[PDB]
Amino acid sequence: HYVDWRMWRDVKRRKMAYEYADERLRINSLRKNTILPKILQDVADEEIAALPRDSCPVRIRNRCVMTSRPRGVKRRWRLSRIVFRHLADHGQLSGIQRATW
Amino acid sequence: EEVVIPKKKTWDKVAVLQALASTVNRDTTAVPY
Amino acid sequence: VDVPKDLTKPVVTISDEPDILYKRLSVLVKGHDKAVLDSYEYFAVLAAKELGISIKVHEPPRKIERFTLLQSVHIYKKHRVQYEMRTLYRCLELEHLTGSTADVYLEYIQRNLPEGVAMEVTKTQLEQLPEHIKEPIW
Amino acid sequence: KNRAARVRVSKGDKPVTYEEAHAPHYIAHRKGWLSLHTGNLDGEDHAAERTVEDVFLRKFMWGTFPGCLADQLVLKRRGNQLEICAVVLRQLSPHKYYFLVGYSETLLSYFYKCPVRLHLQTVPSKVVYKYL
Amino acid sequence: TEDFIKKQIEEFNIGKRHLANMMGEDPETFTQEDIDRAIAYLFPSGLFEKRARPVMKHPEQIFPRQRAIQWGEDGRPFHYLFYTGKQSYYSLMHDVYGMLLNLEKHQVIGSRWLIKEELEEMLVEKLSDLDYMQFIRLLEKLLTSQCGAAEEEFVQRFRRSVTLEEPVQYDEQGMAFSKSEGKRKTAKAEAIVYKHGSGRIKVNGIDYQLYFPITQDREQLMFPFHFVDRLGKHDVTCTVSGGGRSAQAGAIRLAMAKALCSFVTEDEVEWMRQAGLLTTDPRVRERKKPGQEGARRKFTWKKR
Amino acid sequence: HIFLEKHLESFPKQGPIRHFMELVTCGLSKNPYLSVKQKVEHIEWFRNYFNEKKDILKESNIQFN
Amino acid sequence: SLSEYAFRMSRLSARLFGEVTRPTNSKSMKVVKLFSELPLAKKKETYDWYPNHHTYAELMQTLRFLGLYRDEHQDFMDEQKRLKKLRGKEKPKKGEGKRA
Amino acid sequence: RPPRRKALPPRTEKMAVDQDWPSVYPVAAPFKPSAVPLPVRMGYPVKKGVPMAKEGNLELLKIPNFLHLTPVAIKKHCEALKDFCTEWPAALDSDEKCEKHFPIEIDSTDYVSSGPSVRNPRARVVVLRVKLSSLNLDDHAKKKLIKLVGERYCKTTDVLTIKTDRCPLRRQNYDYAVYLLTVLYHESWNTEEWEKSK
Amino acid sequence: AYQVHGLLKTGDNWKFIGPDQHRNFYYSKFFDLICLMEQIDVTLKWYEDLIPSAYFPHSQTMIHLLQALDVANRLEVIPKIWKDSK
Repeated sequence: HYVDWRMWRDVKRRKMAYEYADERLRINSLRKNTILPKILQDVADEEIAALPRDSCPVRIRNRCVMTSRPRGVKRRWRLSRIVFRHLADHGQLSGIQRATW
Repeated sequence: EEVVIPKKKTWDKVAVLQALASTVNRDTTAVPY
Repeated sequence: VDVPKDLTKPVVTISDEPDILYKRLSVLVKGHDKAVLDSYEYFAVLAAKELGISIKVHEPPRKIERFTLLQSVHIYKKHRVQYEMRTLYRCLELEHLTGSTADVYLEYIQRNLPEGVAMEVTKTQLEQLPEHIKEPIW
Repeated sequence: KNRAARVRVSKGDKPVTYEEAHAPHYIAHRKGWLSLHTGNLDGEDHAAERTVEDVFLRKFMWGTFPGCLADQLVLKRRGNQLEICAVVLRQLSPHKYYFLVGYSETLLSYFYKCPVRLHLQTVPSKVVYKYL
Repeated sequence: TEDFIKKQIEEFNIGKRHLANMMGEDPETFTQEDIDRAIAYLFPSGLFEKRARPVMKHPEQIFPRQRAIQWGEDGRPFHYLFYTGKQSYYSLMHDVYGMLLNLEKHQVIGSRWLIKEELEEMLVEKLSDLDYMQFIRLLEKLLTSQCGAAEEEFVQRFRRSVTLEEPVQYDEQGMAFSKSEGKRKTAKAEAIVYKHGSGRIKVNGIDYQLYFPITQDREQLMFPFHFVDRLGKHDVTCTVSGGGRSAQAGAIRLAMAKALCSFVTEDEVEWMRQAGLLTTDPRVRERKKPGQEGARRKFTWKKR
Repeated sequence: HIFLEKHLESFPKQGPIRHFMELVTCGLSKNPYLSVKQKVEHIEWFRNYFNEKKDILKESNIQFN
Repeated sequence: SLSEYAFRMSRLSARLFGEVTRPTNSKSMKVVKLFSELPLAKKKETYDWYPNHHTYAELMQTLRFLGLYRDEHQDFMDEQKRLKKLRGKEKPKKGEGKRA
Repeated sequence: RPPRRKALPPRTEKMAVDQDWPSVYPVAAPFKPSAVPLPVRMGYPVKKGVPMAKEGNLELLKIPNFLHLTPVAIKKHCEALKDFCTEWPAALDSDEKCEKHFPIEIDSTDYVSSGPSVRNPRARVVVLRVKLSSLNLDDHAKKKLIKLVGERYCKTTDVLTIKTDRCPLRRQNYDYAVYLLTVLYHESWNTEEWEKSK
Repeated sequence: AYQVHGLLKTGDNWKFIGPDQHRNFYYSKFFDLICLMEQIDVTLKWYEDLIPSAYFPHSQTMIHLLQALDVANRLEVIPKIWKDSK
């Protein structure tokens, strides 16, 4: 029941990334170093490449949590600029006021 | 010159609330809470 | 005439463990409202005075975080709306109070903390040297 | 022309409450916030979760009291408590009001895992601050 | 209506008694200031508009002084100039004219004229700009004439005070000195000028010639003492913080001038004020506005 | 939480693998967000992976247990 | 660079403070800085970025069916759907696209 | 036609001028116009108007009122809670005596926030502070300890500050701080052979 | 009855007053006895203290209170009582 299919894709990507994060961290730690032999590092590169594509954290997009807008999202509130303005201008966000100085 | 350390008073997690509630009587003008 | 004839009281048990000594409690309350912070300061100061606790008050400088958003839903980049979130502070320093008194006062002032006001209490716990440090094991 | 949260004058007869009358630039000047929680303060956290909770609470309360609400809610948060203060018209019989209060309190408490209280203040009619 | 006002007065009295009970004070001696303080404590509000904060004043102040209908049950208006629609203003004009006639029969510094809004509040009646100008002209003609004490009191009802705007200490060794403070942009300085000295200035514990390499800053430091011909006759210890070199020099200059005002004569103090050595400079950096390059520069209007 | 060297007993006493696991244990000790069970699980996974890869490691003349 | 006394004192301090007792370059120090914090995916803000829209929508729909929540928007949608179905706009069965 | 319910007059009318206010408001509760016997008005008044009355006044409902914390109520609460307090040692009159008798100061923070979750990572930080003068050290041990600690020692204040934040719980960080102080002291009093290369 | 009520008020004995029906019956009988056998001033004090905080009176209890007021000849309260009845 998400806002759009893009939000559904983002949710699936986040879930898969959470599932595979421990293994990705372990393999990356095996890779991002110079102590270990090169052959083992190449094997680790192949193994992390063999992981599902959607498990990569870089594919996660910080869409708005109410309109799926992929840009203008304030990370502190996870809302698009339009929705954040709509809520703040109605006084429904604590402590947020028009800035005049 | 010697310093003494007082004993630690201990109480239940609701002791402060009960102590405060002991100071309020029933509001005559008010219907039950 | 309907006053209770007898009063029930909570149980305060004097344990055998020595109480913790606090040099300073730095209750820093943050809020969006100066009047609310002033009322809370008055309440806390009155409570401390009536509980026999030394207390000092000061006001750290406020922090006004500001940010900017595009106004129109489409284009019109030159037009923006600027919002801010003022954070006003009030630091209460309570000196030389035991652990029991500190716990009671903190519970009293925290249960009555107004909505929209956060609290960060810093406790300075006086301690004695462990036995391993009083004299060298060597 | 600015259009955000403003009630544009049409004929001089449409009634508006105190909150509807005031424009966004009057927030913290002539009208307080409708939700008070420590999320948006300096250094504090979980602002997004509190905002989502507030939006859902407003929608749920508006849809649970159909036409009963006479004004916006006030969502106060003290510790893990959650007080929803509402102004309601005197339309329904008090039996329905009490049923809805118990229902909403229990359901929201079980849904947000926090003790939710609901305080209702009844008014004979929607309070009119001015006419537009 | 009047009965409504009476009911509001009774409600206010009861509420005043209840508030005195709530704050644990004597109801008989609970002044309006105590009421305001109690309301502010019990109902805190950070709203900037003071008129928007909670208020429990007397009904004489909360309700507009336009009062209820200006006629009794019989319908006869109370004031004889009611049908003028401006009975307060025209009654005031009639009284002023009578005063002028009596003056004919018989025969500036710390005050200004109240603005039209103030007069409207005084008479709770809407007035026009030309009406206000006519009344001001009549008042000024009254003042210019040989007004007596009663006329002076009458004018003082409309006079508004103009907003026109030093200690000497001894150290542990009996050196008489004066201490002052000054601000300029973001720099803040605190200066100490001793009554007797041989022209030695220590800025942040450092000599000025080594702390202010620029000749302009040293000239700014020289300006106050040179204006009063007291160069080389006073010792100064000053500490400045924030801002740049010129802002610090200006802050120290202002602080030194204010401190030295404690030693020079009153005429010399007035001369220093007229020279601009005592006025805190309000010129501070202007904020950059959104959609613009700077404080005032707009973005380059695109070529068409 | 901190002294996790006792969990490295199933690793070579000296060698590049020991150095890498020393780095890993230092990182885990610096980590306040993981329970002791998860910190042990990371080291156990590393041990199992190195055991499965003992062929390549021994080809590189780096003994693993 | 420092004298062996200072170098060994620093090494002893690192030993006491739970640092790396053996020399290591920054590239390998990336491993320590990786395990010192939670992975980006594991962070609370990442895996729980969105609210559970399934839970919210299903709960509100169930409440509306139970009659304890008046979804005005859904009532408007249903009224428009009924009017359109009277007009003749209805979804066809699956596998039955008009274009062939 | 079914009868229409008539709202009762507010109970503020039945209140007494010399009643006990804390009975009316024992705990923090929203501003109830039917329960506050004060003619308070809030709201920016319209032109030639008055501030809005309390009945239906959402602005007063927004305010976190302190009607449950009147001075009488505060005094009664403190009188009740006096039984829970323990007297501070009168001997420790000043911070000088506190440092003389208690040379280790432990700093910790508790954060209070609005929400269903009370967890806050910043509460796990522990800061141990101790004056080296208050410790029992010689010249060599002090010199070695200073080099060992590095930036943690401020010679101006002669205070060693050990900050522990790597363990999930505050108690674990406190234990780690105590252990770090112990090992630093013991290594300071321990002399190595290679120290001769100074 | 005063001794019984004092026993009820002592400590947490009030929690043993029972369900709503039992509490209403207890307070009704208590107030009827108070109206019957007490001075009208203390009777009115008890009326203020209990109703409506303790319970909601029944028409018979109001009639008994009216009879007590008539015995005391304090008819000036009679209008207020009617408002209370409303």
